[PDB]
Amino acid sequence: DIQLTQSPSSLSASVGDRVTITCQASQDISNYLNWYQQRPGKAPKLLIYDASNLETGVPSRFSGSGSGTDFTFTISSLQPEDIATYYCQQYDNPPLTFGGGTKLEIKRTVAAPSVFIFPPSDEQLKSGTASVVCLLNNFYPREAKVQWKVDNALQSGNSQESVTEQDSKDSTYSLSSTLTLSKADYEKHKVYACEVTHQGLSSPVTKSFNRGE
Amino acid sequence: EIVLTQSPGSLSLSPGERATLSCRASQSVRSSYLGWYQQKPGQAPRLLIYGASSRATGIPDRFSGSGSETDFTLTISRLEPEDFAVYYCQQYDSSPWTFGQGTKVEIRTVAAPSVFIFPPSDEQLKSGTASVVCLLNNFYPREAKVQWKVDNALQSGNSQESVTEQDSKDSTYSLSSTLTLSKADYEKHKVYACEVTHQGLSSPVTKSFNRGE
Amino acid sequence: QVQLVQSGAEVKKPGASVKVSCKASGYTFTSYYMHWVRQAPGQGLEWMGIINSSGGSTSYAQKFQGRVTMTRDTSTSTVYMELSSLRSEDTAVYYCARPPRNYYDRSGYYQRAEYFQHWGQGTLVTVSSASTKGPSVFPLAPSGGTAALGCLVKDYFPEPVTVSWNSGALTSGVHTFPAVLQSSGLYSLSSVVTVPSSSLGTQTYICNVNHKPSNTKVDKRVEPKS
Amino acid sequence: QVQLVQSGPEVKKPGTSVKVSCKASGFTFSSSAVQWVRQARGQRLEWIGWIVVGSGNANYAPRFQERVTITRDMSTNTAYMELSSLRSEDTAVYYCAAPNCSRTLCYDGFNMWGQGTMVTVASTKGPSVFPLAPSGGTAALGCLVKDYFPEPVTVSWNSGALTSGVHTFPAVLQSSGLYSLSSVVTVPSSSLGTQTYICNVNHKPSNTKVDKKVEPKS
Amino acid sequence: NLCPFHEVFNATTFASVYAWNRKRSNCVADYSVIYNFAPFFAFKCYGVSPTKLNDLCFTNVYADSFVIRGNEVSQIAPGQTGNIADYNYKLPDDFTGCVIAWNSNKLDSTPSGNYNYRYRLFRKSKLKPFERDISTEIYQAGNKPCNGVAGPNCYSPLQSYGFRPTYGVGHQPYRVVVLSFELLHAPATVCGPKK
Repeated sequence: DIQLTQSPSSLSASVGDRVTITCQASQDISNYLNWYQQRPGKAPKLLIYDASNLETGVPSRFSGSGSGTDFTFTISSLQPEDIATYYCQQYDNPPLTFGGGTKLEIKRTVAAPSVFIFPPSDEQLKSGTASVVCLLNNFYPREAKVQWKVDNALQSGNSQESVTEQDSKDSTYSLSSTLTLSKADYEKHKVYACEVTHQGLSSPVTKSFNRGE
Repeated sequence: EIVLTQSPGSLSLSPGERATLSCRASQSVRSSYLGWYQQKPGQAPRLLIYGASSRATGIPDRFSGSGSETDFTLTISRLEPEDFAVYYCQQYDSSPWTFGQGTKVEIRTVAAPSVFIFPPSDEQLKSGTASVVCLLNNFYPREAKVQWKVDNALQSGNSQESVTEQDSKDSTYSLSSTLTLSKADYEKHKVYACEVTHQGLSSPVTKSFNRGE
Repeated sequence: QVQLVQSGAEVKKPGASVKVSCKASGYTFTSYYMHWVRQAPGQGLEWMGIINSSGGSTSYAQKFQGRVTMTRDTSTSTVYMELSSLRSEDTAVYYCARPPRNYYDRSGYYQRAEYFQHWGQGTLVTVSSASTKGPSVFPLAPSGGTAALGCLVKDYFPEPVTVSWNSGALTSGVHTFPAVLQSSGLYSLSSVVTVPSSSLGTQTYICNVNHKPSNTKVDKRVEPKS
Repeated sequence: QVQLVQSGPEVKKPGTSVKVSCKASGFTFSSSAVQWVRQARGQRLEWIGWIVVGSGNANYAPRFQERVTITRDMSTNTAYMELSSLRSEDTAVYYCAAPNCSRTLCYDGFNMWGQGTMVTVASTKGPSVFPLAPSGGTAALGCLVKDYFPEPVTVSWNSGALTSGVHTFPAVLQSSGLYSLSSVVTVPSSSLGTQTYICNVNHKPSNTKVDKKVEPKS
Repeated sequence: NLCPFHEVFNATTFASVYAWNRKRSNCVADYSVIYNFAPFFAFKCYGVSPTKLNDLCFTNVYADSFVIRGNEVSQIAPGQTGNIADYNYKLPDDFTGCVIAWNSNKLDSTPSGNYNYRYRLFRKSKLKPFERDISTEIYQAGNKPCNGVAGPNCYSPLQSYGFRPTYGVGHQPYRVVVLSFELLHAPATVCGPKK
């Protein structure tokens, strides 16, 4: 089989920069090489076919080049919607093979997160489990720290985080921290807070609530 | 050019009763290419109705439009606190697409201002200029007087005033009076006061401080 | 208008078999080849095989020869892919892809054009012995500014669940977080949306959650707590 | 989340040519068309001109037909407006609007709008941010943003976590030709020694980003 | 008494893509006369092997000639989307025939711009296979009656290319001839030189 080595593994560039991805075939594959773009949760979308031909509707900032074993995919001016993983695929000989993929990330200005806090619902409190949520909306960069406090006591090991992919428009991230307690332990305390530290914040931002108030 | 006559130039009305706004065309306009926009102070305009009588998506039922050939009317059934902004009519009929002059709408009960005074910071005193601030917070109506006193000597020609627009929640105003002095003249005196007169005050409210006390 | 619609996500035990469909519409069905490409969670793309939509002749990759069978039905314009002897390495999203028609050049040589111009939405096949559980949807209530509300979709298996707002009418400022795998082996995610605080007393906010492996459809009304 | 995001504010000496751009996202660009208008601070809106991105046909107002050039780049989904021979009264906030157009049908009204970009027609100076310190009632604190040309400065509190009770006064133009404003907030007096209050001031023309901490004086 | 291929390829002026010309028998399909015009690219004959064309017989042969731009040549193929494929010339998905395209910046370009070649830009529906549209009704951005007024939210459905010699190959004019081999239940009229 023909092996396609795609480089780099991942890269971060600013909006308007020139982006270059390479794909090397183990053997000569002439120009039978295609470039697909896959957005998070979506199917791969054909951007380039036969090394250098643009698919209908593909912006002119996308281009391809190469013949033989080395191929190049180029975005002349990176745009916020270009966030995705890119793949190279050969069909010179079966079985058809794909490249390892190149995840494209965007570097933008610092954006502080908007922090919200959500107590557990009564419908869930009926079930004996309480799930408190802390939301960090639209921030950049990706790194941030969330600290749960129950009656000012720091928590650990009872929470899980989930981060969204870079938003295809403002190039920001969004994080959700779920703290899970038993109904007895939830009813045994009063103040519940999440403290957020991020590069865009000069001081940690704490969003809190009192149970039953 | 199609001249858009806007009447009235100003409209002072209490919230709750019916509101009628007229847009007059210099010549007949096909009642379809026409839109109404609300510009909130310091904000981008937002479409309310198109086609004179068709309500756009996201606008409550309280807003309605009457369309004709030359006359166009916008009626608000129930005035809301956040519905106090400037209203412009536009025709897409014949180029140029002129805009109406815009009918500003305002009103509430007499509210007395809360007066605060701020001495110049040390960091500013390092620069050679001193700025004393007098804040009049949350008041109505808009007319009021601030008078500066430096060692009981009334000041004139060295103070500037700034006023925020009508607040979207309580329909009140806020004013800031800045007194600018040299560092030498600021250090040459001791007492600094601002005296406020307003309809809600039976006596002038004076807020003062002593330099270095 | 070329549409490729695949069947819902499934969960099968290791060693069983699964059959994924792909109904084609908006074009002459029998005029194009249909390829299948699978993608493991967080991994790359893997080409599986090709089927001729007219005659039904197939060609599979070597590592799948004997485990995969591709069939076609022209009366319904549907391509089927069946994989038997399932292992944990087969848990993946499977896509049906359509490239254009192959051609001939002047010297009379058959020229293939295998660049996938159309794709199906994919079908998640989860190879697991664990049972299927439907989730529970709890409201995340908001408390001139900006408010945030949402829905917590907790305790389900397998992935995925799909969350929309107001039957897809509300897409602005919506963030549906990836599912977390709790210690109980069940998945839990949250779908939030930021709205104007002035719209809380007028606009109705309903989250629509769909977990197809368990046939669960829930429309939860999210209201401020009173 | 269909939207129309444009560039930040530019400030350029008289006589030069200014380029404004609006990038659309979330919808089919080629189907719609973009109108360009302007509004001076305290005055009505004025219509510069509209262009069809799909056709490329541009129509300008009779007043500014010679000095404006409205173009479009369809590859990046962007509409450009260039103003030549910038005159001092041309300082205003410029807006770009477009209806929410899908591939099949178009919305009958200018649904979407740009954020509004200010244009000033002197040299650029960064401001100085001075604290306005507070002295179970209600206390008031704030920040004085002084001596900057030109507008606008954007002031948030605690990076946006504090919005209720905040008044950002319109900027005043001093005798020196530089602008100055104040952004104040009223808080409960019981939180002055518990809650930290930081004003975040941004003056993009001078690339000035300041976070000033406001404490009671000691 | 012969297949006049030159009349399609050696023609002085091709038609616009929105009004593409069709010509269609009783003859010997001697395709060599087409090489007086040099080989180009992507004969991309679908369902037909051209080296067998010289020993095959067909009921009729339809030559559809027009001119587009470079970066749209890929749309003249079965199952393609885009401006030309949707609103000007549509090939069926079961197309059994050939597409011969070649650059003609030497022929269809002038220094001032060849605005005679036109293409449809707006249409409410996508074209059916082999369907021609020569409408001139002004489309309206919305649902309104322009009444012929071409201006605000009211667009001329046709736009001119304006070919100039200084354009890039993606924007240079390309002459296209689509050959459709019609096999009906009827006596064959066009045979190869080898029958």
